[PDB]
This record gives sequence, C-alpha cells and structure tokens, in this order.
Amino acid sequence: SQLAHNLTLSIFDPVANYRAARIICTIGPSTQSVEALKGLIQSGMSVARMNFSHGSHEYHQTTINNVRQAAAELGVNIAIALDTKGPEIRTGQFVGGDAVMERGATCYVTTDPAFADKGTKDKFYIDYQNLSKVVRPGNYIYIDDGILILQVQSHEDEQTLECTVTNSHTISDRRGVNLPGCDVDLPAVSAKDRVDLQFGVEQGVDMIFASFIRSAEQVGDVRKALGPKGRDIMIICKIENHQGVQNIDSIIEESDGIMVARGDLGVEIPAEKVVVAQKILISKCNVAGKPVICATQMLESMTYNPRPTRAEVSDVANAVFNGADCVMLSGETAKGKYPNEVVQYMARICLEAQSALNEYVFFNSIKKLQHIPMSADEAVCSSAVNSVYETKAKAMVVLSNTGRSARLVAKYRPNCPIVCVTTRLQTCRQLNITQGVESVFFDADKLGHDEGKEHRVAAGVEFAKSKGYVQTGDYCVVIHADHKVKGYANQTRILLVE
Amino acid sequence: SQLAHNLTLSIFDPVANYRAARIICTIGPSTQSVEALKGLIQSGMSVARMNFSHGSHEYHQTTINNVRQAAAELGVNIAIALDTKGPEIRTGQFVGGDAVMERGATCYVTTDPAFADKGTKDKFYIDYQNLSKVVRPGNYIYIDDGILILQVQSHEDEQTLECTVTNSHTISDRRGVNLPGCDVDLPAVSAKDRVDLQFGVEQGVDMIFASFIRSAEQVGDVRKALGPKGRDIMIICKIENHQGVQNIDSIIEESDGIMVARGDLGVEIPAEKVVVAQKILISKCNVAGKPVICATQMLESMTYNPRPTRAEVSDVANAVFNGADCVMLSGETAKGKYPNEVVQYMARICLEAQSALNEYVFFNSIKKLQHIPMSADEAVCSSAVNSVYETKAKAMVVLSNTGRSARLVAKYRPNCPIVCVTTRLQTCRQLNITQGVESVFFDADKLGHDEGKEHRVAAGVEFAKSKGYVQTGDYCVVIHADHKVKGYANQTRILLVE
Amino acid sequence: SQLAHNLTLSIFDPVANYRAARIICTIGPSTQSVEALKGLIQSGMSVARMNFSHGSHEYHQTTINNVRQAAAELGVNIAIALDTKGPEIRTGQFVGGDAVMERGATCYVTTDPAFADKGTKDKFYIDYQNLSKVVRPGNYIYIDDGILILQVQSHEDEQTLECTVTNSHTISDRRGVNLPGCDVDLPAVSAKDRVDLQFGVEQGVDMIFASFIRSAEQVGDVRKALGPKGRDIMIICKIENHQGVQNIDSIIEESDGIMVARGDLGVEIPAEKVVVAQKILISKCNVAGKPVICATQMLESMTYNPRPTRAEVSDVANAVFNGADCVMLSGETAKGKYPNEVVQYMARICLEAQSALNEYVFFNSIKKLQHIPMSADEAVCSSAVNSVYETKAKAMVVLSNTGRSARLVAKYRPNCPIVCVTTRLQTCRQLNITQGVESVFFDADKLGHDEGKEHRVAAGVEFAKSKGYVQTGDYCVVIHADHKVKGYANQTRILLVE
Amino acid sequence: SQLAHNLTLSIFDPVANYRAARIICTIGPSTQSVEALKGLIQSGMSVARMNFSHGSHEYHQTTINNVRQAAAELGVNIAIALDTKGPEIRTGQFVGGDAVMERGATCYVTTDPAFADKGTKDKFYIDYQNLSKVVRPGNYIYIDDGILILQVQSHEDEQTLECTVTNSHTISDRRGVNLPGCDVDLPAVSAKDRVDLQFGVEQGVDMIFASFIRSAEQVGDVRKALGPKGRDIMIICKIENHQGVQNIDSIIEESDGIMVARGDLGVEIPAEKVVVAQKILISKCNVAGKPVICATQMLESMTYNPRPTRAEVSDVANAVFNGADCVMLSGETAKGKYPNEVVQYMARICLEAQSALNEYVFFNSIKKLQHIPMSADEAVCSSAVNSVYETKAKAMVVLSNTGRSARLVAKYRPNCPIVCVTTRLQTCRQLNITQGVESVFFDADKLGHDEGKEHRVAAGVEFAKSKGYVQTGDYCVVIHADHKVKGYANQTRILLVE
Ligand SMILES: O=P(O)(O)OC[C@H]1O[C@@](CO)(OP(=O)(O)O)[C@@H](O)[C@@H]1O
Ligand SMILES: O=P(O)(O)OC[C@H]1O[C@@](CO)(OP(=O)(O)O)[C@@H](O)[C@@H]1O
Repeated sequence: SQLAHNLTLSIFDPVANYRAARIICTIGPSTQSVEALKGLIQSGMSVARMNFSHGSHEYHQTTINNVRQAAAELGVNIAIALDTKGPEIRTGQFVGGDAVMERGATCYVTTDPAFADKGTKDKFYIDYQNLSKVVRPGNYIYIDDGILILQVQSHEDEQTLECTVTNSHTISDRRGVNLPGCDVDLPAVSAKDRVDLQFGVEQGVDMIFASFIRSAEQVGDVRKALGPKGRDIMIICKIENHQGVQNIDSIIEESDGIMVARGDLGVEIPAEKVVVAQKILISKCNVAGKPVICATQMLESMTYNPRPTRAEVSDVANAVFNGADCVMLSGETAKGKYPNEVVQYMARICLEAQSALNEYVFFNSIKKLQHIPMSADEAVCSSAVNSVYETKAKAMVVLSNTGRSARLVAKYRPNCPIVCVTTRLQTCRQLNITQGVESVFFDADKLGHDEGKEHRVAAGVEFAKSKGYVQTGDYCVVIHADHKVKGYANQTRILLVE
Repeated sequence: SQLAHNLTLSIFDPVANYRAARIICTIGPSTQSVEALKGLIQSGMSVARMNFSHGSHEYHQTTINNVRQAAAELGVNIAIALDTKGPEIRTGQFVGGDAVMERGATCYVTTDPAFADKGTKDKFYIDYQNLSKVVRPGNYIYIDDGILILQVQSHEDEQTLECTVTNSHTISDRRGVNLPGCDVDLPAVSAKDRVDLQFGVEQGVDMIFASFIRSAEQVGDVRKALGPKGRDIMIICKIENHQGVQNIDSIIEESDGIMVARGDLGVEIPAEKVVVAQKILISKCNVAGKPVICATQMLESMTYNPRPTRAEVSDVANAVFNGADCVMLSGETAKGKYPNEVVQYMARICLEAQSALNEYVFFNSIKKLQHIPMSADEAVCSSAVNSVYETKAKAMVVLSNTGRSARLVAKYRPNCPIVCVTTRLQTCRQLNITQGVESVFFDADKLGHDEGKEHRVAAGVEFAKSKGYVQTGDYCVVIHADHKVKGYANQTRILLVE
Repeated sequence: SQLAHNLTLSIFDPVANYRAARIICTIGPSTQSVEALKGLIQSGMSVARMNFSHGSHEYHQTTINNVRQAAAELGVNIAIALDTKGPEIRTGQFVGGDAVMERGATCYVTTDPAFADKGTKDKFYIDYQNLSKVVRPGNYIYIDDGILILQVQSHEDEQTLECTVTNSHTISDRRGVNLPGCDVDLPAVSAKDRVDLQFGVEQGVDMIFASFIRSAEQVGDVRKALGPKGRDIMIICKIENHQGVQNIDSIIEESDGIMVARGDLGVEIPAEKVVVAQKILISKCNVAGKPVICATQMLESMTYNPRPTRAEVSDVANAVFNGADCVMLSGETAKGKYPNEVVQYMARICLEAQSALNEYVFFNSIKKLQHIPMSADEAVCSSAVNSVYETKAKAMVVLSNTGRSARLVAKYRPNCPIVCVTTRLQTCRQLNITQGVESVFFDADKLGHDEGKEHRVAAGVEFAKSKGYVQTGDYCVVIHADHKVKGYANQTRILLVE
Repeated sequence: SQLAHNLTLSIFDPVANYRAARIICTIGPSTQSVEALKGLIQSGMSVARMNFSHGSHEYHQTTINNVRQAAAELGVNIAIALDTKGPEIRTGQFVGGDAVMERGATCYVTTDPAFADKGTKDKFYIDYQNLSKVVRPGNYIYIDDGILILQVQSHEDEQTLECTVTNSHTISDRRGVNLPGCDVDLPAVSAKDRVDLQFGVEQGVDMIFASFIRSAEQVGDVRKALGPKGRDIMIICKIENHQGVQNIDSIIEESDGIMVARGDLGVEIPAEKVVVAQKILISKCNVAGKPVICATQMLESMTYNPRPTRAEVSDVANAVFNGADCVMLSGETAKGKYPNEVVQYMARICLEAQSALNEYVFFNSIKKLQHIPMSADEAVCSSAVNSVYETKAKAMVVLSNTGRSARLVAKYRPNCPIVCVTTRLQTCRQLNITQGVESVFFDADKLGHDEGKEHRVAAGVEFAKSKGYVQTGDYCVVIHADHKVKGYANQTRILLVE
C-alpha cells in the first residue's frame, strides 16, 4: 500500500544517479541569449518552448538559432517546441483608452463591429462573433484574467447582450475574455497559427504544443495544416478548457501527448478541480503510453526570488508522483530573475521525488490496465522491464528509429535508465519529452545500416558505461528485433557487461 | 489502486456537505481585532495560534481575549494554541551596526562573551556557548536565514572557530544561526518559555505547539513545566530539525500530536527532503491516532495577492491527500493583506481534495497497521466505522469527555461527519485539531450526568439533523458505553433517525 | 496465498479444542437401537437422518423415539431430519421375473400401462408417463444404477420408444431409471411424500432433506405442503440432477440450505463434474450464509472395513476445506459393520483439516462478497468476528431465538467457538447443521424473559468456561440487542472473563 | 479469490485441446503384454513403472522390452521407471505356518536370529536388528498392514521386547512391520536394491522411484550407487514415512523430484494427515520447479469395477488442483480388470479439472515465491510465460537438451501447450513426468547441430501446427539462446505463425 511504503522512506536516502523526469523551459527575454541558454541546458533543460502568443517569427527565429547553437556547443540534443498563440477572445477599445466598471451597473456587450473603437462602460465590443449563440441568461462572462465578472441577463438583440456587473473593476483596451459555462467554437487554428504552423515546419521544429484543444477533429485539422512535410512532428495537446477535459479520451487517441495547461484551465474550470483533472489526465496518458506534461505556476515565486515556497516544492514533487513525463517552466524562465536557479531547483525536487517513487508498483499497475492480448512488441517491452526488476538490471538498451519503441518501454517504468539508440536526430530531440530515457545517435550513413544490430547495441552499452550506470558484471536488458523481423522489436536479451 | 481510482474522478463531482480538515491561523497585527477574528472564524478558522517569538504576554493576552470574545459572539468554540519562541542561536552585535562578509575571506566566530557588542567581519560572537563542542571541521554554519554560509576550518581555541566565508553577504546585528549537520543541545525550554508556559496555563490555553523538539525527554520536560494545573493541555510537537526527525517514534509516543514545521525544517534539512519527511510523519501520526499538522509557506503569495499560485494550491491539496488533520497559516494571516480570502481559499481546496480522497482505502490501510490484540474500545471504533461503510450511514455520534474516544474514531476515517458529544468545553476546543469531527457541548451541571446516555445521544443526533447531515430514515452509527462499563466505550449501535 | 500458507503447516501441529464441522448419520438397521444411537452421539453425530425411501412410517417412528430417548439420556440435543423418498422412475416387471439385454439388440420402451406386468427384452414398461415428451433421438436412458445404457433411436409411437442396447446387462424387475440429458418433470412431491411431509410435521421433525429439487417453485410447493404447522421446519434442498444445478441461485434463495447429493448427481452429471459442482455450491451457500452439506461415498469402504482408504480421508478433508458446514454418512451408518468407528474417523479428519484451515482468509473472502449496504445486524456480526481476530478472543456468545443470529455469525468464520444461547430447543437442534456453533438452552418460562440480557449472557459465558474455551482474563465477544431494539442484534461487546 | 472464481465455472465449459497432467502406470500381469501396453499408451500412459518389490530382473526385463516395442510401434517415447523394493522389516516364520494373536495377551518379539524359523504366539522374530534401540516403552509396533497392533511394554533383554497385544488377529509367516513413532535406520539401499540399481543403469532406465527416502544423505547414496554411467538418471524420492516428511526441504534439494507415496505414508502417519502432507509437498515441489507425483488408491475400485467411486474421482481432480505434475496407477493397472478404462477415466478427470484450474493465479503465485534476484534463464522463462498471457499465445516452444529449460518453463504454468525440442531421446522420456510439456526429438547427427536455432524452432512450430495448437496468425512464444550465449537460454521471441 502507499501507506506502508511511506513508512519505509527516509529523508537521508540517497538519490539516484539519473533523473527520469524532463524539464521544459519557455524562452523569453531573460533566456534568449546563447549564454543564457547554455546555462539552462546545464541547469537541466531538455526542451525549449517558444510561445507564439508573444514575439514574432523574427523573434522566435532568433530563439531557434540560439538553441541549436547552444546545444551544438554543448554536444547535446534539445527539442524545440512551438507553442501557438491560438484563437483568442478579446474586447475592443474603450473611449479615453479606459472604462470604469462598477458593481451593480448594467452594461451591453456587443459583437457589432461598428463598436470596436468606441466602447464605453455602457456598451462595448467583444470580438467573438458567435458570443450570443454560445451564451445564455445566467452564464458568466469573464474579462481581464477573470477579474471582472459580468453576468448575462438577456439578449438585447441578436448581437448584443445586456449584462449585470457583479464586481467592480476598471478595464483597459482589449482584455481577454473567457466563457466558463460555454462551449467556445473558435476554429482550432487561427489565421496567424496557420502562418504559425507553416513556419514551424519550415524551421524544422520537433513538436507543437497546440493551444486550447476542444476536440479530436481539431487535432486532425492541426495535423493537416502541418501537411506532408510536417508528418513527423508531434502534436502535443494542451487541455485548457471544459470541452477539452470532456473529450479527453478521443483527444488522447488523436494526439501524440498531452499538456495539463493549468493556467488557462484554472480560470475555465474551478481551480479546485484542476487537481482532479491533473490526476486523471496524467493517468490516462500513462496508461495509453503517451507523454504528459504538467504546466504553469509550478515555481512561480522564483520568477522573483532565489528560493521557492513550500507549496511550490510540493507541487513539483506531486506532479512526478502523479506520473508526469514532464514539468514545465513558463514565466520563471521567460522573464524571471533566476532562470538557472529555478531550473536547478526543479531538477533537484524531481530527483528527490523519484526516490520516493515506487517504480515497481507503477509498472504493475500500468501492466494490469492493458488490454489482453495487445501486441508482440508491447509484450516484449513489458516483460523486458519485468526482467529488469527480476535481475536488478542497472540499465536498459533499446533500438528505436521512430522513437516508438522507446516510448513503449518507458511506459513500463523500469527502475533503471533506459538507453535508446536511434538513427534519427529528431528522434533524439522528440524523446526529450519521454521520462526516463536517454538517446544515443547512431549515424547510419557513416556507420552503415547495422542489420545485425551489434553496433547499435555496443554503442548503447558503451554510453551506459560512460555515464556510469553499469560496470562489468552488471546486467543490461536489451530490446530489438531478431534477424528476420522488421518494423518492431520482437526480442529481449539479458546480457552481462564487460 | 490509486491509479485506477484517479480514473473515476471528475472535476464536476460535487463536493461534500462537510469539510473534514481543520485550519489553523496565526494571529498578528492583521488579525488581532475582534472584527478580524470574526472574519477568520466565518472564513473557516478552527484554531488560533499565538507565536511567542513575537509579541509579549501583554500582546498575546489581547489576542486571547479577543478570540474568546469573537467566538462567544458567534456561538462557537475556538481552540487557542501557544506557540513558543523556543531556544534561539543568535550572533552578537557588529561595530558600526553592520558587517560586510566577502566570499573567500577568513573570519573567527567566538563564544567568548567579551565580544557580544564588538564583533567585526574579522571576529564576532555567536551566543550558543556549546558551539565549539557541537561543530567539527567541514561542518557548515548558517547565518541570516541560511543566506550566509560559513564553513568551519578549525578550532582557533577552545571558544573560537576559524571559518571560511563560502558566499558574499552583508549581515546586520543579531542574526539567527543554524547548524545543519549538528546536534544542537539547547534545553527544551528557555527561560522565557518557562515564563511562557506558565502564562499559558494561567490563561487557560488549549494546546502548546512546542518548538524545536529534539527528544522524548524534552517533551517530558515540557509536560513537567506545565505542571499539575497544566495536565490536560495538549503538547503538540513541532519537528523542525534533524534530531527531531530521527527521534520521531519516541517523540510521537510522548506527544499528543505533531507539527511538520516546514519553514525551519527546510533549512535544517535539505528542502527536497521535507517532502519525504512530510509523508512519513503524517503517516506515522495517522497510524498512531494522533493529530498531525502541515505547516508553513502553504499559501505564501496570498500574503500579498488576492489569488494563490498553482504550486500553492497543489500543496494544500496534497497535504490532505497525505493524511493531515490540519493545515496552517502563518504570515498570510499574521501580517497579510487578505486574511479572510486566504482562509477561504484554503477551506475550498481542502473540500475539493476531500472529494478525491479515498476514505475507504484509508480506513482499511490504517486498520491493517494496528497490532493485535489492541483494545476493546479500539475495536469498537474501527468496526463501527466499518458499519458506517456497510450501511452507508450519513453520520456518526460519539460520546467523549476526555476527547479520547473521538480521536479514536476519527482515526478510522469514516466517510461521514462525526459528531462528538462532550461534557467539557475544552474538549470541544481541543478537538478542533482532529479531522472530521464536530463537537456538541452537553452541560452536565445543568442537565445532569446522563448515565443512561440517552440525552447526550439525542443531542448529537439533533445536531446532525440541524446541520443537515441526516434526515429521517437515515442511519446514524452511535458509540458509547453500555450501562455497566466505565472509562471507555464498549458499544456500537446502528439507529434509524426520525 | 494458499501456497505460502501450506508452507507454514506442520503435521505435528496440535489440533483444536473444538470441532467446527458437523456430522450427519443415516439411521438404519445397524443404528436404530438406542444403544447404537448412544454410541453414535458419543462418536460425534449431531444430526440423525431418516430416509423415507426405505422403511415406513412405522419403522421411522421407532427411529424418532429412539433418537429422542438416546439424546435425553445423554443430555444433548440432536436434530432429526426427514429424507424423503421423492419421485422415482422405475421399469415395470419382466416375464420370468428377469430380462436379458444384449449389446447391439433393439428393444422398445413404452409407457403404455397395459405392459407393467408383461415386459420382455423386446418391449417393457417405464412408469414415467411423460417419457416420450422429455426424450429425443440420440438421448440416453439409464437403467439399473446407470449400468444398462439404452440409446433412443426413434418414437415407434406416441407412448413407445425404439431403443438400441449399447452394452450387455441382465436386468430384473422394477429398476430405477435416469435421464441424463433430460429435464425430468415429475412433481416435486409424490403422493407418498405428501403423506411423508405431514408425518414429519406431526412427529415434530427439525428439517427436511428434500430430494431431487429441480426448481425454486418446487421448494415453495414443499413449504406449502408442510403448511402453517410446519413453518419453522427447515427445508434443505438436495441437488442431485442437472436442473437443480442449473437453477441453484434461485433454489438457494428459496431454501434454508443445500445438500450436495453426490450419489445421484454422479450419475446425472458426469462424475468428474461433481467436483466443480461441489466447489460452486458450497461457496454460494457460504456467501449466502446458509448451511451446506457434502454427501455420499465419503467413507464408503468403512461400510465393511475398520479403516478408510486414502481417497476417502482426502475426501472428508477437502469438503471442509471447500467450506462445508456438514459431512454426511449414508450406508456406512445405515447398514455398516463399524458405525461408531466410521463416525469417529470422520470427526478426527474434520478436526485435522480444521487446523490447516485458514479461518482468517475465509472471513475476509466472505466479507468482500457481501453487497453494501447489507444490514445492521450483518455488520454487527461481521465486525464482531473482526473483533475476535483483533483481540484473539477465545469464545463468542450470541443470543438467538430463531437461530438466525447464530447463522449470521457463523457465516463469518471466527477462529473460536461460537456459543449460542437460545430460548428454543428446536433452535438448538436446527443449529446442529451450522458449523462452529454450540447451543445452550435457556428456559424462558422457568427463568423469565431476560430482557436486559444479563442472564442469557451469563449462561453462555459459563458454558464456555465449562467446556474450557475460556479462563479468567480471556476475551469473550458478545452479540445481542441493546435495551431498546427488538428483532435483531444491534450490539457487540468485548468482555473480560472472570 | 478462489471463491469468486468458482462462481465463473460451468459444467458445460468445453475442455482443452491438451491434457497437461501426466499418467503413470505400474506394469504387472494384466499389462505386460505388448498389446496391453499399446492399449495403455493409447489410453494415456506416459510413464511405465516397474516395481522391484515384485518380480525379478527377468520379469522386469520383459517389461522393458515390451515397453520399448510397444512405444516403437506407436511412434512415441515412453519413460521407464524403476521402482525399488527397498529395505523391508518382516517377521520370521511361525510354528505350524501360522500364529493366533489374542487381544490382552503378552508376547515377546525378538531379533535373536535363532528364532527366525520357530516363532509362536509367545515369542517370534522380527528381522530388523536395531528394533530394540529404535523403540521405547509406549511405542506401537504394527504387523500385517498395520492390522495387528502390538504395544511395547519393556525390554525383556537386549534383543527382546515384551509386548501387549492390543487387538486380535491371526498372522501368518513373514508379515511386514511398521514403526510409526520410530525413526527406522535401515540403509537407503538394500543389497537387492544395489543389484537393482545396477540393472537399471544397464538396461538404460530413465528414472528411479526411490522407496522409503528418510534423508538427503540417502539420496546421495543412491546417486552414488548409480555411478558415473548413471548420472543422467533422475532420482525421484518417495515420501512414505515420518522422517521423510520431516526432512522434506533437504530431500527436495538433493532429489530431481518427489512422490507422495500415499499407501505407506498412510500407515506411517495418520491418514488424515496425508492430506496436509500432500498439499505441502506438492507446493514445495512447485515452488522449487521439480516434478511431483500423487500416488496410491487414486482409482482403487476400478481394479475390479468398470466405474469409479465419487471419492475417487474427486481425488484425481484435487491432486491436479493441488498442483501435481503426475498421477499414478498401481494395482489398478498391475493386476486389475480394466486397465485401459481406468487410465481413460483418469485422463478424462484430469482434463476436466484442468478447465477449472486457474493457470494464471498459479503463475503469479509461483512467481512471487521466487527469490530475487534469481537467474537470467529463470527470468526469461517467467517473463516469457507472462508474454503468453499478455498476447494470448496458443503455444510455446523451448529448446532443451538436458530438459532443464523445459522444466523451468513448465514451472510457470502457461495456459497453453509447451513444446520442447530436444536433441536427446532420453530427455523426451524424462520430460514425461513434467506437466504440460510435449517433446519433439531433433536428431543432431542426421540434421546437424543447428547453432542458429532456426531448424529446431521450425520443428517445434510445425509440431504445434500439426497437433492443432496453432494456426496462421497465432502467436507462438519461443525460448532459446541467442547466437553468442551457451548453456542456457537468454532469449524470448514472440513470433507470428504462418
Ligand atoms: O523505430 P522503432 O519503430 O522504435 O523500431 C525499432 C526496432 O526496429 C528494428 C527492427 O527493424 O530496427 P532496425 O531495423 O533499425 O534494427 C529493431 O532493431 C528496433 O528495435
Ligand atoms: O471521554 P472518553 O474518554 O472519550 O470517554 C467517553 C465514553 O465513556 C462513557 C462511559 O463512561 O462516558 P459517560 O459516562 O459520560 O457516558 C461513554 O458513554 C463515552 O462514550
């Protein structure tokens, strides 16, 4: 039981020689410079995130170049993620630049575009043309981070809503709005996103963090916008609203992974619910074998302070316990004072939680949840991990070119490092969101196709020796195909290391 | 499994009609006024904490009077806790008021009292006379919140340590020091504490939060200082250092409960370890049936902001999941901007986590950990809870005068409110640190001794009806003695409510 | 696991001071005499069975009188069971007294009553008028213990079946027939049974072992034949054919208990299946809380020999492991050479298996299978047993007048004797089929109604002292109502014995 | 739970396409002829047992030749087992050929050899020279199958015991004696056995069923008598007395397997205990991975009747449920009326029990009991079976030359047939005592050493196709070494069948 086990823990237990969980950093003004990026990598960053809500192609290009240059200098592979601006609902302008909303007052919100540059406290524009169809009397309309809460009373006309102001707040031009009891039906991809997705393909980004995913159909639309050139880019779906949570199984099916986008989700859904949503979404991703990310306000105070709050530390740790592949940094690295320190703190917490983690229970729990039968490669991976626990093997080596084999193994939560040997560099980057995995690139061109698998295997083992995971006399559990089979791994071997 | 179960959760699940967890508030300048206190109670405060590190008997008296007056006005019983200053290690004074410590420099720390008003960056006084005996070469000496880290190189003489300065920092007069690899042997109770403990007895406080508990022997010394007059005051032991963690079983034995004092513990022990310590200590308290409190930096940002960080919310929730009876507020209520809001937020998070909580697994887990044989009353309580789950009983009533019976029941984590009927008002207050329990006072003097137990039972049931926990046709599971037995409860009944 | 546990067993483990399982003996020519019956009781008989297939009211009356006289002399209460003849299918007479059936031959079986005294190997009568409607081409018709197997080829006419003889066998007048792939639709109760049931009511028998129960409807018909005068007589349903097995849940619902009637079942169903049927039926009875009996050929060789076969000993033991309340003796006591010895052997085996029995796993297993909620009295019994395990209580006392409370407790398999205090003598007899229970009669008339329950309780405890189950300082777990509640027991107490 | 599961069973469930359990037949006058043996094999015999207590080398040779000739004709491999006479304790002769022992009488038992041909009811010879040293006053001495029970009163002298006769019985010349509370210290191997063991080596028998094994030291003595020429012959140790049961772990260590020799054990140990001993011994063998046999009186009545008793059928079934590799036939095939039928009945019961068997629980239960870590090949086998359950693989193929690999796999109880491909014919025979395994011989000489393993693998798969275990599209889980490793199998593959 989790209880009994808590009882076996000690604060003085030594931590592991490897950190399974992966850290994602958003790149902003604090972290754009190659020197800053180098600091981040050394501090522990595996994925760099660009938020297309901010900046421009020009700004983001600089980031891409800088990431590649910094990584190259440090001899490492870093995933690059494009985080779309996505569809937004905004108010228009107010006369005098500003508008003073008092509690108890009546105001009128309209989608009549005549009003975009002449709102007043009395009547102003919200730019979502379907506002009236989506909202009903009683529904709430949040403006300015959810700070100003208007309540919908009636349809003055087909484009205008009569509202009550429920609390006082001055609002300036063009605030964002939310609609918590409302199924928002903006397209999956805005016009800027479209230009945003193409750019991502062009500059060869590894993954897309797709904002605001309402549906399985929307993911497909994203896949389709990426096109043929974009087929191997991973689409990670951010769950930030009600519809996304509701549609999670279908979204998970379509996607390559999930982000638990807590900041938006937190407004959209009452905040106390975000915890249940985190546990559910992470678990469903774990069971499915797809990467899952916990995001937002994880170490927020460290945007300005050298040290985190107790609640924050607890939060990074619980996300790992929850089963997340990744934790994420937003403002703390984009605009913060202590970018290197925040990352270093997060890594340290992740390592500590990892000691407490019962990797074994996790393996068995996951294993019971799989449909039987399933697939030959899946059985190979699961049983191979079981072999790891049975022999106390100190490392694992897998051959994956797509990266599929590696996710399938990592999914089973072995208690040792997993070493993936890949013939694709992008695969090395893409695997930066999978917990517990390290990649070794094997250049097929220079070194040949390695059909008998002996070379790739030697390289993974050597890498394991090099990082100190194994010494002679240790077991290493190895996964690939035999000589005949193609397209998956049908074999496991336990080899002694010399 | 915890996994499978996460899968059954929903964000839209309705929360409970009762909140099990209890909130503790520290009373400072923001919250001293009767009006402020009334706001706190309404917001959800069950225990008011006075920190004797700050203020004076005079200041704290005002708090006591104000708490009682506010509670009286609201018709409620609020526990009063005395939080001792405890033994402190401080530096002396520096010449010019200040002293500029540079990285790489050598300085001398002495316990020679000749130096208390004439330290300099070169040599200054630390007021802990045993410093030299407790520290060895290689050990670290933290000054100013742990900001300035000196390392011990050698014993210049029997009272003076030659130190290296490991990082730059200007330090002013009389900073606190810590000794993380060091067994500090200050007495359990300072001279001020002694005057502090007596005052607490005199003003009739409910509990002591005893700072810095190193040992079982120390608790006894506290018990002894309280004296005969003080025998029914609960001693809650704060675990804030290494020795306290190491000695936890024996401390738990001696104590009436534990506090996981994260702020001090966090310096003393590396911070990433505080998480393991939290899980262990809470669990050991749950298994033992004694109240456990999670403290410090739980909603820290709310000292200054209307809304919490994501890490903070996650932290309050995980503490409940961890199994804590209580969560605590420190600065957020002592000196904060939004005292009512912070408490309201904490209560709301606690209620939400409670939905996710698997009360049933918790009951069984706890039950397996008890040694056999145990005790007739313990079996009665455990099996009575089992009855609650078996019938789906919506309330529970227990008779306790000492409060013992009530803790014993609450310990088994029923999924319904527990209603305790007590003949002692102090018991009603003392039970404010036990999760899931509500007290009804029955005035033996006015209403008689009630030996057949029918009256006390009627009152608990009526209270349950009144708060809406039960309606006619519901089961209420009831615990007390039969007609012969005295000193414990040997009986359980399932009664139908009319 | 059952495995690990087998590992903790030893042949030299001392057996218990009590035998939980109950033994049933069929009374025949060997055992009718009062002296023989006295030997049987001393040897271990708790229930005496009269088989109404044999004997007459006159013969069986002698048995009843003798049982009562023997029991009275020995100061004990013995249940009396009436085992009905039930509906039978028989052939008619053959010419010359006999008829020689050869393998490969054609013969004709008819229900034309003209043929009842003039069958021949060529054509003879079977007295079940529905034979033709119930059988189809391909079905088998067993005659003479299943020794002669005819196969049905066709309907010669509406009353006559053309058969193949599948194996050679000479058959004499009036052999029994079976129909293994056939739903036999004889009435539940024959005309003789009807006279048989009334007689049982008149002579005040404790239970009916109702032969050949096909259906829930049939049990009701039995209940109805017993009438109002017969309402408190238990109907134990013997499962001896296909339909009975198929309809077991509904039959179990209607019944007061089950017999696994292996001898008939063994012909009807292939023999290798009887094992699966035994395990299922016993388990379903255990889960339901109703008494279950394992019957037939249990110690068969002991009909003629002083000592049993290995297979036999294993069989009595496995029935206990299976979870049976009772084991039964048929021919071994009805017509056998060593009636006392066979019973003594069975008792000894039962005691030995009981040591190996994991009473605790059995308690938990049963407990998990109950639907929540269930009932206040059921929770009281289950949790009270849990109390027994938690304290290591050496005895249990329950108050039951109907005997209901006692079955409910025994159902939970405590590891100590259960002592039932009853105000009905019939209850003491009826409880002779419930494992692990001993009855003390309390004469309400002589000693009063005992509403405060103190007297009945003292008597059960004294009885426990007397048989040596408890000594001073031992715990005894006690079950009854409190002062208000009537109709069930809502209370448990753990009392110390003096 | 076993309970819940019983609930999922049905009598109409179809049985498997394979029978896991193996049947052993003792060859006597009824079964010696090649035609009889052919009938036995077809009926289901996998092992033929020769009992060297009866017959002579000459008689047994005929059996060996006949077995080989019958097997050869049927194209099958049948194991040959030599069942030793072993050490015996016998009385001497009585005057007049006979001696009439009355209850209550005093008689004298002596080891003075002067008395071997002149015993009388007054004084006679028992031929075990250590009788006096091994027995004490109070001990029992059984003569004639345990029929005549003498009790030891005193040592008349150093070679003679004064006895009471406890029950009447006429005894003739040279009856066997037992000593149930006595540690008998006959040598492991008699002089005839020695000639018996050598003969077995010479005629190339597969295994020895070693009678009466008291100790681990004794097994070694057997191993040593077999010699170098005899090194690959399996020693199966029969547990027939107290000492053997007591010393079971050490005996199991030394042995290649166990027989639960119920007929002797049943006298030696009280019969009701044989059940506990059966469960323990079988389980310990299962956990250890060594073959275990259940023996004696399993279908005894079928020595004379066409059909078994209910107790008998239950007995064969429970032995399978117990976890036995093998069931055995003794008299039923040696001297019986219906040798083919008895075997056919046993096979049928075994198949039926197999349906009820929870192979999966058995796999997991066994797996938990293994020490971790263990061995690379052991993990390969266990995890490979886990693969079978995960994919629903319908067959398994293993390469074993010693037969070791095959036992290791079978040990884990897969729910599908296991097909072993071996280069040794003796291995094919020896594997006839391992449940759930079928052997295919691959002639290394004719077909080469097959180092890449492709041929042996093709043959096992083809055999599986041929018996219908697999069709195209099915998974077959395959076990052997990779190209480098020698002496064990380090590899598992899941292959699709075409
Ligand atoms: O790229 P994924 O899809 O993970 O497939 C990798 C697996 O396929 C194989 C077999 O085709 O690749 P490879 O041909 O490169 O050797 C296995 O060796 C390898 O483990
Ligand atoms: O105060 P604690 O120690 O909890 O004891 C309370 C129990 O004792 C009893 C019995 O003595 O008190 P009471 O006399 O007040 O009725 C029980 O009724 C009650 O449940």
